[PDB]
Amino acid sequence: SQLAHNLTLSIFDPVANYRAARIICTIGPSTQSVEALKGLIQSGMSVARMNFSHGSHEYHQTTINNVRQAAAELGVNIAIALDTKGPEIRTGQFVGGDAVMERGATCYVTTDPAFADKGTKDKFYIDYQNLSKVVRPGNYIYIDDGILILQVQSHEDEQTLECTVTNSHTISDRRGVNLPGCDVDLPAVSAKDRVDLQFGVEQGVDMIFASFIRSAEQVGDVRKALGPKGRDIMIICKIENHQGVQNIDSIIEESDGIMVARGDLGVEIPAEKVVVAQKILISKCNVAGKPVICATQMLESMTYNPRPTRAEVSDVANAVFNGADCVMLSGETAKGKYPNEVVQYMARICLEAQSALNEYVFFNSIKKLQHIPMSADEAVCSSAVNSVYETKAKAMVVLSNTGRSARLVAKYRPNCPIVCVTTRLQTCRQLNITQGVESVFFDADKLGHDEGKEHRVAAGVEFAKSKGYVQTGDYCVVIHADHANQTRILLVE
Amino acid sequence: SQLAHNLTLSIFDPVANYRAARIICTIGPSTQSVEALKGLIQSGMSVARMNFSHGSHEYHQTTINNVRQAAAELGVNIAIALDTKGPEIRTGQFVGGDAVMERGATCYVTTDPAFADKGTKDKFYIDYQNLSKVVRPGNYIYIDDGILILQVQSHEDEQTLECTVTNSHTISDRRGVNLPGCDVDLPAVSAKDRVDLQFGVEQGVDMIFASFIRSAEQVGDVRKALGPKGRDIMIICKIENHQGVQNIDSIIEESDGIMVARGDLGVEIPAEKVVVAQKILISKCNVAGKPVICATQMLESMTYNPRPTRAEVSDVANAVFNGADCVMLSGETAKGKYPNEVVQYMARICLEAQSALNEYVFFNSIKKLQHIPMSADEAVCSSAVNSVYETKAKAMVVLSNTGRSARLVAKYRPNCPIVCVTTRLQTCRQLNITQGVESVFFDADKLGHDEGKEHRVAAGVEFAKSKGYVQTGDYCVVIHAYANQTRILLVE
Amino acid sequence: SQLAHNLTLSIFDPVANYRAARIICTIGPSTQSVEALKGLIQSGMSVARMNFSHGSHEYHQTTINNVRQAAAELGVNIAIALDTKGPEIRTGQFVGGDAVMERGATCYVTTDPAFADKGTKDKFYIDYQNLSKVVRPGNYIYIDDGILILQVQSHEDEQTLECTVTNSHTISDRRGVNLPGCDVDLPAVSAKDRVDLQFGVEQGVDMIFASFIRSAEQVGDVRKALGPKGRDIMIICKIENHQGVQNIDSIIEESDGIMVARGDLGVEIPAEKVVVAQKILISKCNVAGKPVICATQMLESMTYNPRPTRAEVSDVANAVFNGADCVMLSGETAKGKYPNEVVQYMARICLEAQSALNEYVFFNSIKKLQHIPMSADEAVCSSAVNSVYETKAKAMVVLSNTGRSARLVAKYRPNCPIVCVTTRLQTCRQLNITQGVESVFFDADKLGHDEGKEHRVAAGVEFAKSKGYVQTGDYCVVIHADHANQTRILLVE
Amino acid sequence: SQLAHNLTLSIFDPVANYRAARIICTIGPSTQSVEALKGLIQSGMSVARMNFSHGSHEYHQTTINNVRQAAAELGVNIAIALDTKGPEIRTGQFVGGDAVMERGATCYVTTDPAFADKGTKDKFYIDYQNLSKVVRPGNYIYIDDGILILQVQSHEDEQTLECTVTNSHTISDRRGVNLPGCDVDLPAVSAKDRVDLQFGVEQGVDMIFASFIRSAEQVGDVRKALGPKGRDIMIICKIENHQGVQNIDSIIEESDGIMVARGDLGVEIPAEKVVVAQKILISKCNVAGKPVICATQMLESMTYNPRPTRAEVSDVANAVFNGADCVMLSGETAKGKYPNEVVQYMARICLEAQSALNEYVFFNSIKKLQHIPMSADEAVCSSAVNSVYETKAKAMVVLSNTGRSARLVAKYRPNCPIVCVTTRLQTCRQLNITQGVESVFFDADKLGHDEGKEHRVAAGVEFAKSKGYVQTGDYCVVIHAYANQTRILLVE
Ligand SMILES: [K+]
Ligand SMILES: [K+]
Ligand SMILES: [K+]
Ligand SMILES: [K+]
Ligand SMILES: [K+]
Ligand SMILES: [K+]
Ligand SMILES: [K+]
Ligand SMILES: [K+]
Repeated sequence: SQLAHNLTLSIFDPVANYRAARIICTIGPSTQSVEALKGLIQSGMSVARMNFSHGSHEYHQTTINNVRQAAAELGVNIAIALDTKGPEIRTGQFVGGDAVMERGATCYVTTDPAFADKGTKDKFYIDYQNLSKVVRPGNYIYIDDGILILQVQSHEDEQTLECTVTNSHTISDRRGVNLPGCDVDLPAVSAKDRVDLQFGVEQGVDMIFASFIRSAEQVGDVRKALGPKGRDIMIICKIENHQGVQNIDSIIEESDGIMVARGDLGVEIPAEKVVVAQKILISKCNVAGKPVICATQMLESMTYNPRPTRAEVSDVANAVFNGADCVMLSGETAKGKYPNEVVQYMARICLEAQSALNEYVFFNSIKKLQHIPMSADEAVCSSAVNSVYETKAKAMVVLSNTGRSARLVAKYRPNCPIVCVTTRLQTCRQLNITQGVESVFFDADKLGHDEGKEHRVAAGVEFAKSKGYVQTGDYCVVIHADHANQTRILLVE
Repeated sequence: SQLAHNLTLSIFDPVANYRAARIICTIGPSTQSVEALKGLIQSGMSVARMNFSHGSHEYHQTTINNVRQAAAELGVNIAIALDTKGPEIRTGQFVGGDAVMERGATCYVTTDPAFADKGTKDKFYIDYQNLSKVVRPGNYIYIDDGILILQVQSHEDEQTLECTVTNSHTISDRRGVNLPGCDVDLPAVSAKDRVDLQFGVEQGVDMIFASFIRSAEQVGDVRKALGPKGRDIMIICKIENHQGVQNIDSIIEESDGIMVARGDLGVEIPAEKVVVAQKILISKCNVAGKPVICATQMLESMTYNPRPTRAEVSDVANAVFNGADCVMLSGETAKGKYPNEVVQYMARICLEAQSALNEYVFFNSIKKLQHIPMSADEAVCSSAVNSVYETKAKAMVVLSNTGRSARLVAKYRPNCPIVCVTTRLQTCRQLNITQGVESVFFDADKLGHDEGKEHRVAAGVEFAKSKGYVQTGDYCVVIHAYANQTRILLVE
Repeated sequence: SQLAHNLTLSIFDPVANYRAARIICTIGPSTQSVEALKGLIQSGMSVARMNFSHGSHEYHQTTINNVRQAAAELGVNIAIALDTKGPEIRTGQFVGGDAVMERGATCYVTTDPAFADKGTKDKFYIDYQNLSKVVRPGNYIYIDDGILILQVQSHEDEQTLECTVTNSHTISDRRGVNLPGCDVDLPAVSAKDRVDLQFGVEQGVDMIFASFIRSAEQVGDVRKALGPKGRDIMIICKIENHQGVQNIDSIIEESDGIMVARGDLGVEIPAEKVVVAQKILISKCNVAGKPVICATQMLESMTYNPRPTRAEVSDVANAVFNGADCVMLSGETAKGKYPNEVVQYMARICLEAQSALNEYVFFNSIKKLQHIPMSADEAVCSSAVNSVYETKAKAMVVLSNTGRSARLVAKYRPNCPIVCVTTRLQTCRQLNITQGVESVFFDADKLGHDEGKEHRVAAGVEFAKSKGYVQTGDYCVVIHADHANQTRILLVE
Repeated sequence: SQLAHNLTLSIFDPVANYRAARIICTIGPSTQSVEALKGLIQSGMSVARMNFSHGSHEYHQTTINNVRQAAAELGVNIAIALDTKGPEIRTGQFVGGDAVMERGATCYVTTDPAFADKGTKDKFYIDYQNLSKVVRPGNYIYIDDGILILQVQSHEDEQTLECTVTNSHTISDRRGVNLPGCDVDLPAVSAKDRVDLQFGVEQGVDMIFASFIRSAEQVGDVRKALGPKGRDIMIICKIENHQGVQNIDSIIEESDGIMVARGDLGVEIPAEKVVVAQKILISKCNVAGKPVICATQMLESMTYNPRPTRAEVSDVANAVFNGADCVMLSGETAKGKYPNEVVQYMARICLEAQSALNEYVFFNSIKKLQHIPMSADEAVCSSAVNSVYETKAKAMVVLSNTGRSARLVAKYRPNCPIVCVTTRLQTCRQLNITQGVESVFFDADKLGHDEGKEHRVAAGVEFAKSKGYVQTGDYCVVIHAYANQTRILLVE
């Protein structure tokens, strides 16, 4: 019903007064300094992502410190996300450093570890010990970004596969491999992940972007690797292959949210199907009320060019129409030449998409899916958003200590900002991956526990006033739903 | 309610047994031969587009001839579209054939025809005589694809504008200019267009893609130039700038359909805003029941590379999700290295997208916008589509001689194939720009007037059976639509 | 959604141009002559009911002949209904002709046939041989219209019940008894019913109003008693006690329609619950697409008074709002003093109720109950009525030989007349108990089988024109659905 | 969607645990004593109606006193309604105390006051001075309950009408007349009404039933007569003729509620049309959120017989189905032989009807009629009722001091009891004419101002528990409604 809303739109009308989508930026050499991080924050960054595929603990500690210093100097709360290297399948070494794979040739891939430093075009090592059990004759094995496609012909022996080379390509040492028709059964967390997750907990990161999640039991393995001290850290599962996509329901249920990793998906799945897998995964997350991030190949050509291509811009806008909470930048900010400009243009595109998005379709689709009787929390949050639309209120205020009720209200997609007043700074940071929400910290130690809620309500309404969301005479819908509840339709003074 | 439908999808399920979206291909050096046109047709081309920006009438005649021969040998009907050159604003010549424009510098643009062969970085000619009346201080004037941006400071005299150069560039001879802040008031059709359009009428083209349409009155000018022998030829308006967007409602009402020229709109409008105008223009056409084409910058990187980028793939898929009837290839087929593969890949993307699209949302959205009381045609066609969803029928058969009622059924977006049985070959060709329809030609000379309609009905049901759309025991909804009639047929 | 339609109404606006509800009249001494029957027909009678509780075969043959003669002289098709006496429970005789039952007294009720002509206040016979098996201690036994209420205390023996007399009342010979908390298991058809049903078949009656229907198997017993020659006669089941009401779904499924006998129901059930049983039974019949008649105590005081009471008039109007196809008159026309006036006032009240009834609520409630996928017939009839509302058509034409598709269209309640063109006179008569339908007979023997349907369509449209329903420029929705189908939206010429 | 709800009902299921509809009883000789008033209260009376057509102020004073004592001894709050005499048209006296009017005969009706004590079948007085201006040839003039119908032929002179007698009747002294074709322009309130209304204010009545209301302006006259000390007293307009019906919308907007006087409307309007006006007037009030009473000819035959007729029972049930807040007894309780049994039986019929009524239809019908944007009160109350249906809550508790928000919640028709907690006894009494609400008095002197609201909330939840409406683990929706607040309470 976007369709009827399209007919009423004008591209010459003003954009909204708030941007709902959130921007995650990956930190690297273009962006790690305190000053650069301040430029990012002012450009629209809400979340700093550390890519633990590269870089030492000392290197990531510097990001951690610089982010916190940059956010304190600007007076804001910025989330810190640890993105794990994850389990990997790699080839071994080749003799002469290199190996020249010709089309039509026969080669032998083995998991015999004797071969890790003496592969040749004839026979080389792949380091995934279960390779033979997981693959069958006819299956494909991809190497080097999926560029070299070997096809499996037979089991030469219990550790070695006879392969055909289907296309020509020179491959150097230790390329990554994929297995598109194959259920890969590597552990959820490598030995390096286990050390790296323990470091995130010690340093108080807000969320883990957990690589290569294939099943619900693996989300529980990440959680157990975080330990009892990491219990409040959110686990965002990165969906990267057909197994993640097949098992998406049970993964969603166990996770705190989802990353749609379109570039990794596209190694094993046709790009046009990844487009559809994106729609599916975003809508399931919207229904679960959990944050979903659209990641990889976002404004990629703006890594070295001052503008993106028109198709890239349409890609970011459509992520927002699909329902994404968050859009993520990778090399565009980590190693690019226009980090501030790419964040600002991404914010711009998101704002323009939002101005055309009919939010009421989301609200009404999600509400129609609810079973009667609803539980109290789902009834209160849905009816508070419905009151926004019925009175044309201009803001909501949600008192939420853990963020749970702020996410439940954002799930129902009011067409106005949501201000979450919370007593925890970690909730302010974790809400940066939920669309349409801004957080206000209420220091209850100094200010009092505020049992009757009046002070936290007034702080929320003041914040909305100071941002111009509301003025004297507008309506503001207030809600509390503590996991006791209460809704109010407040006439702003 | 696309959202509820996304939840139940699996990308591992089979795709639909038909592709609804239609593919238009521009013919040029890579594709004009008879054998290359057969390749395009087999790859998924429904429409051959002739770009009259280039090529003589003899050249285009060879395209027309060769298309007809290719389609005849494959036993299919292919539409031929004549895409007009249109009005252009161009600069004149520079001295030395070049002009090095520099940031901060001052220059003078004049409409004094004295300067057409003798401009310089200092002062040159722009051939649009109304330049000064239409522009104002502050306005920008883009030249060379919008690369060179000049800002207008003042009227040096009644024909000359003093401009700042806002950024550097060299510009060679005769570049095209745009006026993003400006209501350009050039003629609808130029003398060359009138000449081309009459030639289109003589050669029997099925539709005009009319460039640079800015207002409703201008559609009438194209219709005039086509003359009384061109009255059955479709006019599709190309929307290429802000005036076209602003006046969209009155243009749609006069035209037979719309082309969204993303790349031309993008000269004066930010790219994120053109994404949104595309949504709007396509939805307005879906509601009007008129074809809409998404054109330019489709799978462009596939002109020279064997695969497009992932972002280009999503752009194609999202045109189909926005509601586009057609997607159009330009240089990918006119001059590219992989014309067959690009069309096959476009068809594959369209079919993947369609298999996710909830057609019921479009049907229900459009039905709710109908004014009660409805006129009989609207009532019959919308209720015939409603009957598809109520009975889970597996095809529709629509008897339509002019294709009018076939477009009317298609507008309501049934979730099954529509087979249109028509006695006019021109109708078979013109319905190639309507999504979701396949035409079956019923030869009324060779077979009779069939005024009981039975033979024509059997021919449509026989076509749907041969495609595997229906078998024994399926329902097929049959319609003829001022007399009309709907039957829900149990298939034998 | 009657509620929103009420707000728009004016009682000073004109009534509709057609009356949808149908009137059934019972024939007796006030009405049996040919001339009186003509007055009834002109007053609004569509169905002549013969009450076979009284009167000989010769007497009912006279009604049959006079009705047919009266309808032929007026050029119309009038249905003839045979209403069966049905099984009855009666007391025997008392000594001295009479017996004086006092409150507080003990009496004995026996099924010993020795006592049929020698009852006394002390002990008398009830002729239902299963009385003892069906009743238990605490149960009530009603006698004389329910006026004398005995309560069962114990089984004196296997054929005799010791009773308390709960209220005083003199009772004469052979009163009817009821058993309100009791499942009565008398046969569906008495020996007299069996002779009487055979007579209806020989004389070609159109429908049977089958008395005291308690279960689905009893509808099949009526059907079997009609025999193979009575297979096209409709069976309308009279619901008269709690068993009929409990088993109403399976009875509806087996019957051709329902009579709500409010006076008989009210002997054993509280009047306020009968009001609700009426709503229930009419709506189940509306959903089944089968005619339902609201019968007994309709304008009863107009039997001897020239006007009815205000509550009586509100009762007839509310039967029409509840959804009744038909309203029935009993003594008001059989033995009353104002037979023409009561029919005319009943037609008047029905017309006024209809003018306020929102038909679109019926259509939309019934359509929302349909399961997808619908069968073709249900899809065609529902979509033809929907087209009436979408185009504001002013009539429908349905070609129906058996009446089945005309009833299926009437079920969906268009807000315009329905003209059924049929090749059978018995269909014209049977459609007189379906609301909103008028029939036109098409004599296919003389006029041709009309394979392409054009002649039957034009006869239907001419009929609508001659009644003023449509004129040049209006829309008329035509439908055929033969148990092949076709719908057309015709511009009237 | 009452239809879908009928399909799932069984008359053998238990009835609801509360009765929503309210019963008003007219007090007279059968019922004025303290013990008889206790009987009515225990039988189901919520409102004592005083008919000021008869009885002196001393008489009515004894009704007021006795009602208060009866209610005090039973621990309940009962509303007291003052039903005004109103304007009347009457004939004058006849000679011999009688006048034998005969079919076809001619007679003269005059407003000449000379004839008030000396009329005859030939010429008599009608005391409405505007008779001649308001009537025209053809119009009918009813006299004696509409029994004697005269037709107006001509103006004999400016004060005298020549009439045909259209049917026979004798008519004794001082009968009342009606004018069905006629816009009667008598005063809103007579001098006697002004006197009665001031006495109502001094004695603290809760509401006025204002007779013969014909226009909005006339409601203001009643409000004037009540004066500034009577500003909190409800004015319920009695709609008794065609002008009242015609002007219904403007009367509702000025009044606090409506009484549908079926028997008075039936003097000039056919009975089948009064059935329909009743539907209309009740629906308009339900939408306005104002109480509506169905009055006259309710269970009339039960004045002298121990049971009513079946048609009377259905009339009572259908008033509740039409949406009536109240049903009203007149002579059945004022002078009848079975005042307790008639009220018990009315309550039983109302409870049977309610257990079949789909309350969701009313809620949804009224919600769909709301203009967006809604004002905050409307939004809170409709969403609080929505939350009842979404969570299957088993009671509502509404804190309301003036009863305004309690009437606003009741308007939306939740399918559970509403408990209103109020600090005003007058509010407890006035809510007796609103369906579905029970009031709990919170004594703010004896217990404090409770500005945290907690004690009042507990008192309402405690009341709902004591009635068996909620138990541990049920939900209760709590509302206060310009500050407001809704909580969905899990019951402890
Ligand atoms: K990583
Ligand atoms: K928006
Ligand atoms: K062109
Ligand atoms: K689809
Ligand atoms: K009978
Ligand atoms: K009506
Ligand atoms: K009175
Ligand atoms: K109920």
